[PDB]
Amino acid sequence: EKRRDNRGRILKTGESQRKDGRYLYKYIDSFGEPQFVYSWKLVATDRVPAGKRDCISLREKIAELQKDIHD
Repeated sequence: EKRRDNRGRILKTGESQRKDGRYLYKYIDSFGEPQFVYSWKLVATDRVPAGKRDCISLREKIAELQKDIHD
């Protein structure tokens, strides 16, 4: 079991890349409802396509959302 993106980075379970390149992950907030996040960056060192504004990487978004909206 070793899935990779259209480039070559191994993404973990839950993450997903669309044909457009934007990544997609899912997490649960302190409300118990399912919530999905989007990002043109998998890690903080990635770079968004020319013309696209900066975005929070999933690893950074997941850490901040789960560590903040879940103590």
